[PDB]
Amino acid sequence: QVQLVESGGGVVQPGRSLRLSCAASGFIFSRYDIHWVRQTPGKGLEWVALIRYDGSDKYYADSVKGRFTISRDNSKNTLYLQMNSLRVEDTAVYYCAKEGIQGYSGYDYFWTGFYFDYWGQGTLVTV
Amino acid sequence: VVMTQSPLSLPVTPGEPASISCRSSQSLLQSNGYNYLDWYLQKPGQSPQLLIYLGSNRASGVPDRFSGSGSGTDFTLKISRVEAEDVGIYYCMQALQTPLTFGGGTKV
Amino acid sequence: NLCPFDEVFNATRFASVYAWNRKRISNCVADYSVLYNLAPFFTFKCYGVSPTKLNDLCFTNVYADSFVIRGDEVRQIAPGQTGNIADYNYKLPDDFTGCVIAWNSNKLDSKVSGNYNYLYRLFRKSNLKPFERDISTEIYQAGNKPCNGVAGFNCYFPLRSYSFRPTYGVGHQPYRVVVLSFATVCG
Ligand SMILES: *[C@@H]1O[C@H](CO)[C@@H](O[C@@H]2O[C@H](CO)[C@@H](O)[C@H](O)[C@H]2NC(C)=O)[C@H](O)[C@H]1NC(C)=O
Repeated sequence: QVQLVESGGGVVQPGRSLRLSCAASGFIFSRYDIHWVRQTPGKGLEWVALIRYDGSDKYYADSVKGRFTISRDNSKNTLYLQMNSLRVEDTAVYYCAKEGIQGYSGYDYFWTGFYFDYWGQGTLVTV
Repeated sequence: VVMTQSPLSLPVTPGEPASISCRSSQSLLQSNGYNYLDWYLQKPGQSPQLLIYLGSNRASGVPDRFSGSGSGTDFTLKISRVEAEDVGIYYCMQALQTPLTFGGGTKV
Repeated sequence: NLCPFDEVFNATRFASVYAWNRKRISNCVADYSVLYNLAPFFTFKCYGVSPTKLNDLCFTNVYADSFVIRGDEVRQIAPGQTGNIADYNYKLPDDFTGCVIAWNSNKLDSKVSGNYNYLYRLFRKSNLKPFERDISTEIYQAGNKPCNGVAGFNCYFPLRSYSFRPTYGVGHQPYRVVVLSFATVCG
């Protein structure tokens, strides 16, 4: 019943931005992460960015590291990602992917790694 | 880190088993004895679904024929029984640290 | 008042999985900062409330239901997990609000002939409601009725043991977890 449904993407224009939102439910969407991964056709999936379950701290891919902005939205179980200043080679469907370890705030010896148990459906965005 | 799979295309007639391998730039096996590559499949026209995680133990809801072997750098997915349901490109995320250099991608 | 954790962490005898002793602690002043020192590599996975933030915060009651399980199952006792311990032995409610301390304990948990004082229920007809404890030793007809109060083709005896020895891998190395599950107590 874990559900990640997303909308907002579409045809856009190079140079401007867009707002991607991946609404979640079925699970307690305040406990554990959501990642973003994109695959442009003719290329394997490229990881985009994550967020730790309350917006504790963020990382972004080395290919972006700042022109991309992700922001959680608790209290209504929705996620928001805001792109800025798209390039030519960014037309790619964006998957919001839930990762199946229910996030902890400490420091474990056994990590179990990032793994995106349940996914979304993608939003084709084209520059 | 960069992941390179093999073979990016293993058209496997049904039944006999097919193996898919990935390479790592660094030894993913961390001092706790866990490997971290993740195999993600996706049938054509569908979202990717988790197939293995942490290299060895698969996600609940995945048949037994998707066994995956582990190493220090050379990991492998074994598809014992290939049929129609198994078609789709695979991937090997390295799950050790940001960024997750999501692997190249094979075919079926 | 100096809340007693000297028992649940430093007690000599070590509880097994199914008989996890939920030692309720209360009406006293605790200090969670004391704990971050032992396990050179602890686990402190605080589901629910930030480890450092916890010290100047508190709730009604605390339950440090310590026991011992295999190292590779340290990852297993986390809320929302679906493993062997999770389904049949010990589970955490999805809205868990505690800290899961877990450390390697090679010594005093490893005889050269093996310490087999630990068992784990590998079989059960149905999964556990959050925080259920079951000492029931009765014989598991994983397979047919007949009468089952002893059998041996396969009925099965739902409470195996483990094997703990220094030469084992770290995953096989036994670990003692201390799961804390949470206004008379805070420091
Ligand atoms: C369990 O016992 C050990 C043995 O003393 C405790 O480790 C000491 O903890 C005190 C503070 O509680 C420190 O001042 C000492 O430096 C520690 N010992 C060493 C060798 O560094 C441990 O704290 C005890 N744990 C509990 C929960 O009581």
